[PDB]
Amino acid sequence: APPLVNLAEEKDVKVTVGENMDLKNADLLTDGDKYYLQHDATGNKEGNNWENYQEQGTEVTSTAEGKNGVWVQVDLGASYPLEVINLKRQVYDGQATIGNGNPSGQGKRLKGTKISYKNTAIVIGNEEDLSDGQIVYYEGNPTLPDGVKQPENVSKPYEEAMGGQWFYMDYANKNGLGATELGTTKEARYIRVYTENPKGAAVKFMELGIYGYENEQDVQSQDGPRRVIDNEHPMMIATAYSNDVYEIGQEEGPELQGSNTVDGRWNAIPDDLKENNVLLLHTNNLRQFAPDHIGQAYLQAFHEHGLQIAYEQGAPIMLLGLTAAATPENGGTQYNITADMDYGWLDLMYRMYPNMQGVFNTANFWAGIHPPCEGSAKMLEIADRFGGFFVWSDQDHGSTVTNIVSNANMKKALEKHGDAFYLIYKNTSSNQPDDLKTSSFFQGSWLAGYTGGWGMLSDTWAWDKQFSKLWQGAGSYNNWQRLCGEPEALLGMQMMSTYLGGGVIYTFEFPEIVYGTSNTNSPANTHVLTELFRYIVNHPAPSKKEIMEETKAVLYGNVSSDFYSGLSGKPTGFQIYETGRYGIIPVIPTWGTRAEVTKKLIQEADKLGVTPPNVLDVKDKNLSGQAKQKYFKDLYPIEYVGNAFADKWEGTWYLYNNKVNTNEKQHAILPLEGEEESARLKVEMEPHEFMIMNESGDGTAMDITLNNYRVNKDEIIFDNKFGLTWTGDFSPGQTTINGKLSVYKYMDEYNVVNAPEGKLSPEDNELRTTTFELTKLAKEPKVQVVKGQQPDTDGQPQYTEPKVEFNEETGKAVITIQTNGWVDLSITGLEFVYDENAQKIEDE
Ligand SMILES: CC(=O)N[C@@H]1[C@@H](O)[C@H](O[C@@H]2O[C@H](CO)[C@H](O)[C@H](O[C@H]3O[C@H](CO)[C@H](O)[C@H](O)[C@H]3NC(C)=O)[C@H]2O[C@@H]2O[C@@H](C)[C@@H](O)[C@@H](O)[C@@H]2O)[C@@H](CO)O[C@H]1O
Ligand SMILES: CC(=O)N[C@@H]1[C@@H](O)[C@H](O[C@@H]2O[C@H](CO)[C@H](O)[C@H](O[C@H]3O[C@H](CO)[C@H](O)[C@H](O)[C@H]3NC(C)=O)[C@H]2O[C@@H]2O[C@@H](C)[C@@H](O)[C@@H](O)[C@@H]2O)[C@@H](CO)O[C@H]1O
Ligand SMILES: [Ca+2]
Ligand SMILES: [Mg+2]
Repeated sequence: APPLVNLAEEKDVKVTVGENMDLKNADLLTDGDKYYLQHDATGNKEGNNWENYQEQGTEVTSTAEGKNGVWVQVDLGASYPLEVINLKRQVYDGQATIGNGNPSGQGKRLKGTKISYKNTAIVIGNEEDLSDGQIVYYEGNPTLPDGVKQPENVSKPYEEAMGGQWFYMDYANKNGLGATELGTTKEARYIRVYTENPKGAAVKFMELGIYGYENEQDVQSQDGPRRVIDNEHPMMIATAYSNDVYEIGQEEGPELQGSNTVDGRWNAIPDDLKENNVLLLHTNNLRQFAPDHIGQAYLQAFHEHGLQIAYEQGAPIMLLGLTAAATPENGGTQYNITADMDYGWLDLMYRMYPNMQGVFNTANFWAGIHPPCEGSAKMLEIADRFGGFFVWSDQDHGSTVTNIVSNANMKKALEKHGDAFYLIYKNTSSNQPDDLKTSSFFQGSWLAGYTGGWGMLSDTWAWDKQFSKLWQGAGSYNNWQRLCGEPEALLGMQMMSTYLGGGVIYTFEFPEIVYGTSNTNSPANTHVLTELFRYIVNHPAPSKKEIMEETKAVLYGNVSSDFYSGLSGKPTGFQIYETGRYGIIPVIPTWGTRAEVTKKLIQEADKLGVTPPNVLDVKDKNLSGQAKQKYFKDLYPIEYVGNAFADKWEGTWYLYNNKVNTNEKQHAILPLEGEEESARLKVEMEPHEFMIMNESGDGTAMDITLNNYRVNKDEIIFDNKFGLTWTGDFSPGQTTINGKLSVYKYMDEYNVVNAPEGKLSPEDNELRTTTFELTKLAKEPKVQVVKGQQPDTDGQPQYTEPKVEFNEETGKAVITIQTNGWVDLSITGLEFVYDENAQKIEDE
């Protein structure tokens, strides 16, 4: 029970009207129903047809000749601090037709004649006759109570809307229509609404919501940001997709994909990671294509129910604000019930639910550009007003940011609210090599100060575009099979590369694979995401200052996808690098001209007390095919030798094998700390492995964490040994397509961490070799397993004990270990001696 309530619903209200007015169905004014849906139990269809919009409400009819104006008054029974009023009257003159929307033949929109009421006013006070009345809203010339002055500024009529109209307690803020700071209240017992129907003596009041507090003590206040998102406070987002089943009034919380629940997903998060996690409520295909009355009812009911369950658990929430250009803005689609968003309702969710933090936008521009920018500009302002945030997820082929800023309203909203705005990549279209350019754009936007930060959405749909079985191409498998195919450790490699670039947001799909089903944690979540995210929570990423200090070159403009080849790495579609030598290579998109972006970057650098990096156009002669390698190699000295990825950040080495689906060993030769500069570690790894190494500093010891967790899908998914149905079709009496049910069944029965009787432990028992060669040493060093991933219930080990071989002649120690999972090693008793033959750390 949060402190802001609908007092009109909560209290035993009394409804009255004036002299020469008749009142019918007073109870409907405060019943919490704006839509009067009748077929919730059958998906809001009568047979195969969406239910018609039937407007019910409190009818007030003037019986005075020559005076069609009426009023209705609610007595809350006592005085309460009021913050928001929601007024809805009959929207349509006659009936709405369920008409064609966008796309044609699929999307439904109401069409008909909307009413523009006139002589509307809202007056509140503590006297039953409102002799002490305070004007909340005033349009036209309705006669106010004796003692109440006319306002100097009077409003003009508006068109009645599906969600009603929203009023606040500051008459100076757009004549009462302007959203106030949290906790802006006026005390009142009595709320009177004047209205004249342009046609006739009767007004139908569908709903009057009166939001306020039990007492002054409960009144809320804006107390800085709801969340900090930065290197010291990173954020993991998990998508909570509706399973597309919901009935207004249901007692149980909204069902999510894969038998998950909002509270169940929250309680699955390890306690020490909960403060760095959020849940994203996603309407998915819930009431997809529905006309306005059904779409808005379900968008609100689904999100409110989720928010309430999250509030009880202390779980912070983001809502999906916009996908597939499904916005109420002119030209929007109805691909999602986000098409029925009421900005006044979104404002109310921030006031009502202190755990409401953010809005998410993804995958719009395929379906339209300007309408989703118009919507995003409004929702970014709302989020920032309440100290919340806005996350935009997309891959940038070159036009994504340019499109965002091509919209005048979105450009202006970013100028004012940019610190609450975050861009994260989205590698779904892994076959288009824009992964590395997107990271550059999003890092550059943050670095120059256009945005609050950047991060990642790694999507296992990326596997589907290229690969199936381990080491193999996509072949002719069903896409739902290929979705299950991605190596778990590869998600950690992506998380490590985003971390090293000062990324602060981490998200993964498909959620039922990467996070889990049935309110359990998946193998990916248990053995990779929670393990590395804990590291990232406890070891801050580079700050903006730390990235700016280490950045020698910032690029401007539409960088070529393949620019990264010969520098940081060939774009794979999987958001990983061949080397950390050059970092991400920030590229500022066309937020402004090159000169404008340069002034912005210099001001940002100056605020941080750092030398501004040089800004080069992507077309600069230094950045040509033939010149870029010498140019970058001269700016950034080599830190290690080899074809594996390595980067040294804050005295720690970060490595991985960078082969996505080719079985090749790679190595990194690292110059080691301590008095003996000739000291070397050669690490050699097979694919799907990342490593964190932290030297004692004096040359005697090092700690190494490696993680190469990988489940084998070849037999259970691709050979389909359990005969799952992998198709995009529905079976009779199912609301979910067979391929998706097959993903859930795989995660529920065949791929279970700590598998109970009758379920299968993960196929993760085939081990792979890591070797460490240390030169040149006086004697054999000591290696031990400080801690290692333990068996599943099948009792099979995830690692073997490390073996050490020391050649006393060459002074080379070789440490060998076999793993599938994580191990923490400690190497001690190192005595390095001068090695005239040590690998030189220099370019070829
Ligand atoms: C032109 C183009 O291709 N546009 C891109 C879309 O195709 C992307 O949509 C996703 O496509 C997936 C296949 O690659 C898949 O169909 C997915 O829907 C299915 O999976 C999601 C989870 O990822 C949900 O479980 C859905 O319910 C499920 N569909 C069904 C019918 O069961 C698509 O993604 C969803 O739809 C888009 C529009 C967004 O709302 C996403 O957040 C959804 O998850 C799209 C996503 O990256 O990118 C476009 O550019
Ligand atoms: C008595 C007898 O012959 N024992 C058998 C073992 O030798 C088998 O182990 C595999 O042997 C292969 C050579 O004959 C090979 O070394 C293989 O490891 C290599 O391939 C795996 C494939 O994933 C990994 O890539 C390893 O990293 C790679 N090794 C190197 C040095 O690059 C061996 O399999 C591994 O080692 C065994 C002991 C187990 O730990 C497996 O989980 C590992 O994959 C063994 C399996 O075929 O069968 C015995 O009967
Ligand atoms: Ca195992
Ligand atoms: Mg009602």
